[PDB]
Amino acid sequence: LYFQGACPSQCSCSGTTVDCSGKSLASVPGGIPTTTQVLYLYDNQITKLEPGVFDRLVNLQQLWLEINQLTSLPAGVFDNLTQLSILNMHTNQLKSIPRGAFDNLKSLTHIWLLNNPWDCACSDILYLSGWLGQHAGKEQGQAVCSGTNTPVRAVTEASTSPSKCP
Amino acid sequence: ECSVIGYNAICINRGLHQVPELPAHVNYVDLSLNSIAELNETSFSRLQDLQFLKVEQQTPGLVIRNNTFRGLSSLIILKLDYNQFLQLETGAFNGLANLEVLTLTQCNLDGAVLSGNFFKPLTSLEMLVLRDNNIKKIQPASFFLNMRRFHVLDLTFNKVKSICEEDLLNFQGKHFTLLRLSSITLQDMNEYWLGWEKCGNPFKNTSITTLDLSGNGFKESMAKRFFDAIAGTKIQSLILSNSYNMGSSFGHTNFKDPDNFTFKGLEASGVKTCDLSKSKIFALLKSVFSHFTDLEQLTLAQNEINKIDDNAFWGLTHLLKLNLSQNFLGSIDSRMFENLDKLEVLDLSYNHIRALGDQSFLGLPNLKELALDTNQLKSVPDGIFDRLTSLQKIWLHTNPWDCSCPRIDYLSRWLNKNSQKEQGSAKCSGSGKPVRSIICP
Ligand SMILES: *[C@@H]1O[C@H](CO)[C@@H](O)[C@H](O)[C@H]1NC(C)=O
Ligand SMILES: *[C@@H]1O[C@H](CO)[C@@H](O)[C@H](O)[C@H]1NC(C)=O
Repeated sequence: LYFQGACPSQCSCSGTTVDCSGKSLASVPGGIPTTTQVLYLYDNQITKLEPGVFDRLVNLQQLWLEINQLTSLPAGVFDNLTQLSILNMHTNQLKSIPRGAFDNLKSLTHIWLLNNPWDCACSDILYLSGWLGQHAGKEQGQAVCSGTNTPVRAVTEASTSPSKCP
Repeated sequence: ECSVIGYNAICINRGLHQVPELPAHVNYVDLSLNSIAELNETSFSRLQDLQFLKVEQQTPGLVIRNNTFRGLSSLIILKLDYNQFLQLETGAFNGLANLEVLTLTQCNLDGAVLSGNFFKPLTSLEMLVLRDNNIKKIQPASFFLNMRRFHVLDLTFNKVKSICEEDLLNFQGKHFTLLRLSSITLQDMNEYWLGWEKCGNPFKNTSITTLDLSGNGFKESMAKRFFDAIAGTKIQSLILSNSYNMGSSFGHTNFKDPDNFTFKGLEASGVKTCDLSKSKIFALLKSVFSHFTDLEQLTLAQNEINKIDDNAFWGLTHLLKLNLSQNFLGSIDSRMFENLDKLEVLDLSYNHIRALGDQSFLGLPNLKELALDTNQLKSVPDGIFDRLTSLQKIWLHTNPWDCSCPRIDYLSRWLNKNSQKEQGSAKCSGSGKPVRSIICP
């Protein structure tokens, strides 16, 4: 009902892989084993992440969050994922990334950010645009600014304003 | 006698009376269906680390002594269900500061298990399953305020008298991902109860992703008072299936159908999905769903719906999926599905539909999936489907289609040109050939 062995009942588990994809999930399942190295959460209906949801998953090598409805990220949500190399967040509802969100991800090599409505008129975009400028090779596809098609990487501080942040 | 395979030790139904000596490196241990009468500090002296421990359905009266789990710093899930007359000493869960999941289903526990200090050490606890006990009032002690990661509580099948603001005081400020209050009756919360004003809002300053209130009767007058009481609570998915008292049903009943006031308290709740299936709704009244302005999925499957009044779907400007399967619809007309411009999936299967009105699906320009199988349709009007230009899947099988010409000319021709979209193939009654294959002279 909640657990089939140690695997969350809504997910399918094999080895150190936990597959919760395509299960119409509204939130991240509880009880994901701490040995998990690969976590699939794509193609669900997750609208937010609770702070610390990934804090115990120190062994994660891949995190697949694409095809959801995420509208923001909690501060620090990736800080403990130092082995993380793959972080996929395309096709969500993100407008910006919290300052320093990727600071701790020293093993990151592939990140997907395209197909999100990045709000580049608002100065909150500036962490991501600067980060993209310094880590250009990691992005798969091209995150683009909403309503102008201008890649996020090209954002200048002159183009932004704090007053255009709804 | 246990089966050890890698890090898993399976000891189900081995006639064990104590924790046996097993290799010290295992992280999954299942001790269910044995005769262990008492667990103490020596029980898990050698099985340290450990991540997953199951001790379900021992002989009646399992005792868990103080400091039983001290040292099990890797333990994440602890399952102890179906232990009749479970006796917990107050330090039974000492040392489990990292535990995230605890299940204590069907253990004859009462409300003191929440108000006492049993769970005070579980500071990292995230999910607590207390299904099918004797909890009559839900009164979490104040230390639940510091369980910063507590987000799943399941109290299904507890005979809860009522839930009120002061009961749930120590859940305030929390965001539950799942709060399952299914089949708890809430017997005191009827229309005559003097306690309503003192009850306040049980979910004050609390948000819930999935609120499961299935199997509670939910007479119309009760749903109205309850959602008025919890007005403003942010809820993404509302589950009200198996509300056997909600609809007024087919045939003389004493209950009323919901109207435009029943769900008014949820106006600002941001509900995205609502499950009202397996109830006894007979008529969809005007603006009954007009307060679900963010709703994206609505199922009314397996009710007793015979009538849909005008503007029943008023306000559902964002609704994407409507499931009306297994009801008693008699005929479909253009008026019935107004105010659903964005609808993409419509399930009308397993109904009693014998007629489609000329413009039945006019106001659904974005419709992708339409199920009409297992009804009693013999024919359709010419052009009924020509404007569904986004359509991808349609079900028309298991109907007694009258395939006479030229009556069937439109449908037979339309199904052939669009043969890649038909799911299950519609068949002529009598001959049994696919409707898509008939070419009228
Ligand atoms: C267990 O610990 C509690 C802590 O308050 C103590 O009062 C009790 O005497 C101890 N022993 C038993 C058998 O409960
Ligand atoms: C409609 O509800 C029935 C009953 O649960 C289910 O079998 C079916 O898959 C549902 N269809 C859609 C499109 O939601």
